[PDB]
Order: sequence, then structure tokens, then C-alpha cells
Amino acid sequence: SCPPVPGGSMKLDIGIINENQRVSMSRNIESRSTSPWNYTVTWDPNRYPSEVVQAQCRNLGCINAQGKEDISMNSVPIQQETLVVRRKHQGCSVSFQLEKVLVTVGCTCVTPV
Amino acid sequence: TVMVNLNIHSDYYNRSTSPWNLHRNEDPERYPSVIWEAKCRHLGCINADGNVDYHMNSVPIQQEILVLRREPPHCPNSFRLEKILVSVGCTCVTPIVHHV
Amino acid sequence: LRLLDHRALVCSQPGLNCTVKNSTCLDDSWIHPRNLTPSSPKDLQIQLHFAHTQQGDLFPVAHIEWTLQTDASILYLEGAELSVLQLNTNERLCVRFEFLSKLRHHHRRWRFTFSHFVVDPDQEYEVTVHHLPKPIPDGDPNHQSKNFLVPDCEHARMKVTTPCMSSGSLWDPNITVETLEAHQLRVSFTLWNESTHYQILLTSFPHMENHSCFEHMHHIPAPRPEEFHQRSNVTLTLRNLKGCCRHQVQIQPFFSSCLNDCLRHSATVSC
Ligand SMILES: *[C@@H]1O[C@H](CO[C@@H]2O[C@H](CO)[C@H](O)[C@H](O)[C@H]2O)[C@@H](O[C@@H]2O[C@H](CO)[C@@H](O)[C@H](O)[C@H]2NC(C)=O)[C@H](O)[C@H]1NC(C)=O
Ligand SMILES: *[C@@H]1O[C@H](CO)[C@@H](O)[C@H](O)[C@H]1NC(C)=O
Repeated sequence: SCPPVPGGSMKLDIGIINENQRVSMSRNIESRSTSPWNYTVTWDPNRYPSEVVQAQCRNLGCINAQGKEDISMNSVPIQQETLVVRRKHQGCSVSFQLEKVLVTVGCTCVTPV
Repeated sequence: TVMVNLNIHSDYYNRSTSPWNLHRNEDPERYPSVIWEAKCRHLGCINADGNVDYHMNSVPIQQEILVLRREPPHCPNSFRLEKILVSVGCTCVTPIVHHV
Repeated sequence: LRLLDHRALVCSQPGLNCTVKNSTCLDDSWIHPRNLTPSSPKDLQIQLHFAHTQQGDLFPVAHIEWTLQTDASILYLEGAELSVLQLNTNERLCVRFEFLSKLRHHHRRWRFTFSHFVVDPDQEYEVTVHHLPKPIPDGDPNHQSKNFLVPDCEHARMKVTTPCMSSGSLWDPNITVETLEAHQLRVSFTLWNESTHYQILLTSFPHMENHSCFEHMHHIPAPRPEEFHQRSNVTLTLRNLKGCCRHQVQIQPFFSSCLNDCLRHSATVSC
């Protein structure tokens, strides 16, 4: 079976199957990492998802064993490029597009070059 | 179902205290076809000398992402949206130790 | 961020014919905007509860409460989508409520609750209640969101929860470091009912210097279901050094529930 495929576009059924049903308990480590970070909720009412969580590195450097910052080590953001759907309007008329959004998922600690 | 316009608008794994190895998650129907799923190299973190400090944990960062699968599996531009779990990187945390 | 029971979840209220189940967090109202949108939920409040399954397991559940506003927009209310967002992973979960019988009075104010979203200990979630139809492009909000925070397994009613216990919240190793004659150490500890390995982590120090004179690590492999809860003992030969006497033994579990990030248990032996 195949639908009538129209030109210069795509058919996007939105029935999103979550083939990845985790079953691997994750936690709030953002506070514990050597490169700690804060989370910010992002709301774009004309996007799907409307809510995107971006992370922000707490410092320029990595926190040590005593609890103070170490500048000889750098705190770097680790990014994941994902897809979002974008709703646009000219007026009553509504268009749909796919956008690539780079999301900062958290911070890791790297030795400089 | 929505008609969408066809135009879809660094080396930390080796450098990081908590380093990782990228694994080939290949799929001919799904877009992106290949996704690199990062898996932690050690249980612990790499210390100031270059050895593993087992008094530290190397845990991975995980994310939900939007991918598109070809639906039907053969058709050209007919896709169905998919949600998946991806291990992106590893960070190094301090473990929760309970004393006596 | 899993639903509780695929049971016949009910939202049916007196004077309100209601039905609930599963949704992709993308509604027809977002793709196809309806002109007359209803007003935002009033006084949203998420509070932590626990749930007991027919199997006898106890789980933390996000208890979503809300009401609606007095205004005339009520007649144009068709349902409500409820999102739960895991901040760390961006993991979304939604349930829509389909109002079959339209609400037309306000004689009695309507109050709403959902308590099936199961939430994991020590976490952060943005719980949103979106009224449906969603507002037209460049329309006013119409939803409400609240940041909900679940506590760690140190929390009283938390450490008796299934997810906590499974990550050894109620485990006690009763860890004991008895000194042996030929400058050795027997390390005694009780084991958990999971066939995962453990790691003993020795860090000997002088009498006050807080820097390791000797550091050793030893692997205790996965016990069989027989060896579950039965006390294990490992004898290790110490560094035969003067002053290097004040020991620190740290047993680390590797339970599936945490993998590495598990709770370690520390013992400190003097001279
Ligand atoms: C990053 O976060 C800093 C600390 O606050 C966090 O708040 C969280 C609340 O959910 C959570 O408790 C976490 O553990 C905390 O670390 C913010 O720093 C604060 O900034 C204020 C001024 O804006 C000061 O008055 C505070 O003293 C200061 N906190 C500290 C620890 O000094 C940062 O502003 C924030 N930065 C970004 C980029 O989000
Ligand atoms: C492990 O032991 C605890 C306490 O006896 C119990 O809650 C748990 O269900 C046990 N699990 C197994 C698989 O024995």
C-alpha cells in the first residue's frame, strides 16, 4: 500500500510511536557533575514540542573534589540536534515545516588542547 | 497527517574526564539513518594523571529525540514521526556515599 | 515517566460525560485551529502521592489538580491534554480528556484530578494542563504549567517505595573491618537480593594525614539467588607500613536500577 505522494513536499502522519520505552532509571545529576549545569524550559507556542529543555554550564571550568572551581579544566556543553515541527501563518492559512534544533543536553568535563 | 515542505530548515569523547565510545545505530528507513549512541568507556572517571579514579562515577546523558520513519516502509516521501532514547554523552559525577 | 494502569482510566464526573487515554503531545487543534477557544485552567497544583498495585508494589505518582474559570468560555471547552515533562531527558507523556457532554452551567464549580502519571525519585518535571481547543495562532496562553519536584530516597515515605527499595534504599551491609594478625584485613558485609557485582574500595591513611598512603580496590562478583541476603567476607593483605593504619572501606553496589550511580556505604577503622 502507498498514499498519493504530492510534489515538492512530504506526508507527515503524526502518530509518534515511542519505540524507546526506556526502563533504565535516570536521575538529577545536573547538580553532582564535575561540570554542573542548570536547566531552562523553552516555550515556543508555534512549535512541536512547544516545550524544549536547554541546559547551561554553571561555570567556565570544572569543580574539583574540595568543591571549588578548577580553571585548568573546561566545562563544555554537549549538544544533540533534534527535529521540531514549525507552524507558520500568513493569516487564516497555516503551513508546516520541519526544523533542526540544536539542544544542549548537559555539560561534560574536558581537558583543554 | 500534515504536508511539510521537503527543506529541513566536537572531540569531547576522547578529551573528557568521563570519556565515551560512539556506537553505530544504523536504520535504512529512519531519518537520520545513522545516529551515534555514546557509551561510557569506564565505570569511573580519568584523574589528573591518566588513570581511572574509582571514587568517581561516569554516568551518561540521555535524550528523547524526534526522528522520521518511512511509513509505508517503501514509499518515497510518506513519513511517520518517531520518538527515541539516545545516550548523548557521559558526564562525571560525585557518588552518594553514606557513612557510619 | 510511565503511566500507571492501562485500566479503564475514568475522568467521568457527575454532570460531565468524560473519557480519557493516550496522546502524542500534538493535538488536531494545533494543526487545525478552531476560532472560539476556551479559557486557561485555574489553580493547577501537582502534589506527590503514592500508589499500590494489585501485585503489592508502592509507586510515587504525580497528583494533578486543577479547576476552570467562571467565564462563558466554558461552552467552548472540548477537553484537556495533560503533559508531564522529565527535564533531564525531555521525555514527554500526554493524556487527553475527551468531553462528550459539553459543560454549560457554573452553578457548581468543576474540580479536576489525574493521579496516574508515575514519577521517579529525585527528579524534576514540568507538568502542564492544556485546555482544548488550543488557542489560535498568536492567541493567549490557555494552558497552565507547574514545576513539580520529586524527592530522593532519603525522604521518609520515599525509601519504602518500590523504585527506591529496588535501588537498595533499605539495604544495610553492617560493614565490619576486623584486623587480622599477619598485617591483613577481613571485610565483612551483608549482600542484596540482586545478582550484580560490588566493589570494595580501601583507602588507608596515616593517623591524621587525609591523603592516601595506600589505596586498593577489589571486585566481589554477582551472588547466586542462594547467596542473597547472606553475609560475605573478603580477606585483603594491607600495606605493611608504620603510621598507615587508619582505614576507610567503601562498598559500592551495581544494582540495575542505578548501574554505577548507586549509594555507596562507608566504614572508617582507627588505630
Ligand atoms: C544557575 O543556577 C544558579 C544557582 O541556583 C540554582 O537554582 C536551582 C533552582 O531550581 C537549584 O536549586 C540549583 O541547585 C541551584 O544551583 C544561579 O545562581 C544564583 O544567582 C542569583 C542571582 O541571579 C544569586 O542570588 C544566587 O546566590 C546564585 N546562586 C549561587 C549558588 O550562588 C544562576 O543564576 C543560574 N544561572 C543560569 C545561567 O541559569
Ligand atoms: C528483596 O528484599 C526486599 C526485602 O525483603 C524485598 O522488598 C524485595 O522485594 C526482595 N526482592 C527479591 C527479588 O527477593
